[PDB]
Amino acid sequence: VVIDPTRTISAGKVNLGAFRTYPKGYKPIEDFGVHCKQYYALEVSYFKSSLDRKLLELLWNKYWVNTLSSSSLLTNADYTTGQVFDLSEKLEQSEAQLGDKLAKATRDSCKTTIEAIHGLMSQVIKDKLFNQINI
Amino acid sequence: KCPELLANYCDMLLRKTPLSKKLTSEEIEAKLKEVLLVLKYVQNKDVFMRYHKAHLTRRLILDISADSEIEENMVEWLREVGMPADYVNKLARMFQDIKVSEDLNQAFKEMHKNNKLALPADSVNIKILNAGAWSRSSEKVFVSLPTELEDLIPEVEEFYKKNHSGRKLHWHHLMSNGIITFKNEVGQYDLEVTTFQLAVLFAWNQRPREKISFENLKLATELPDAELRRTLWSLVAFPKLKRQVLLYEPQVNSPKDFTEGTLFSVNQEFSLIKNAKVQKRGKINLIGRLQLTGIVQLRILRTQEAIIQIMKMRKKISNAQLQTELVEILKNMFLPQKKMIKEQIEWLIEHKYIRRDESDINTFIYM
Repeated sequence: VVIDPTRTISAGKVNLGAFRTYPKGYKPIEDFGVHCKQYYALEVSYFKSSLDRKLLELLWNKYWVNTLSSSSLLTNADYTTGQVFDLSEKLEQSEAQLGDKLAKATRDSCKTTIEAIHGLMSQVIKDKLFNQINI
Repeated sequence: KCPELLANYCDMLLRKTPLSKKLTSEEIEAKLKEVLLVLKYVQNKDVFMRYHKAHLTRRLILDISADSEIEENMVEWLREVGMPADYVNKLARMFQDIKVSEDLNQAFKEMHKNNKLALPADSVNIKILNAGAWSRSSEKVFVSLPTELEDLIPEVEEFYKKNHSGRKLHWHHLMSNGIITFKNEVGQYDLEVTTFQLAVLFAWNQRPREKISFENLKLATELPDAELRRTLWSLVAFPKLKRQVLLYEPQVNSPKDFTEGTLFSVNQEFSLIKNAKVQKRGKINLIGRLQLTGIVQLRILRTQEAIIQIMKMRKKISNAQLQTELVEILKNMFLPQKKMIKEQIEWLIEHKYIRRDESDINTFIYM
């Protein structure tokens, strides 16, 4: 596991990187370095218990102002555009394969659409709560 | 190792530095090449380089070189044998300055030939060399030059200002030489002396031989105290001399030190005779071989991991970028030099911690 403290602090997102390596002999992008063939990368995921989830939600509950004033989908526009671009590449790869990856593309598209509709729902709820009082 | 002694052998071959009159033919130059091979095999080349530079400066500033083509080819031979580039660049600059000085002296002699100065225009020679390569010290010492030379320095300064305005000439009295004429009774013999020796000899010239004390001589010559004593050592302890020109010492002692208030006086009837028989037209050279002009291992360990840190930060970098970042990081510590950084550079590349790019000679790659 390799992390970057300075970039994590400056940017605001963590730099967790989990790596396994290909053993010697098996031979079959400048950011990764010069030994990109010897070592590769892995995906990262997280979990938390039911008690941990309840405690984290109740602790984060003292963030109501930011909760109902964040107005997401206006801050993560670059992330969503990158996600859509990767969706297009994955869709092209799946179409080439058909000539499975289609399930992965469908799951990614579902995730992005769910995030977008969640942002729209929060915006609609805020508009209903604030802008529809006292005429 | 031998080092300096080996350099002495070069002084015996490339030019007639002193007792180097034993020259036979160009084959000796081939022997010099063998000496160069020794310089390749031996270590601690800094002392040898310094001695060679000092010998070259002594030979060129006095015009006593036996041959000129051999001296010019010596730079190329040393470069081929392997030596620091700074020494080669300094030697090339010195040779170019010596070449330009001949034209400058010819122009000065040809232009200023009506004012008549003090001496004839064919007896004064001017040699102006760049101070960034032909010298390292920057200390000025008064010599209280005689009235004869008091009208020649301003003329040279004016000519240099007129021709090459923008540069300041700082005269170096230690490397200057000249010939004076004595009238010591039986034989008038010419004597070759530097500026300080000339001033010391001319101090006791305004009142016949007479006798003067050390304090009076110091107050008259206005020399830099102890250095004046050294000049006296040249005029009282001349090696292989039957009779010194200034044959005095008062309370005997030695010319090294303990002068105290000795009353030195010139010998009017001094027996300064060549071959000890009739000094009718003799000539004596008194300059001789004068040529007047954080521990390391714990400190060198500082910078190598600094270079490796710069490399581990970013894989791709150029030479100039590496130098800039290195000197940016190491300002809090001692100020880096050029030789140390270069030494670390090939120490790193020889350990194969970095890769020299093939397409670009300056681009480096981390491992």
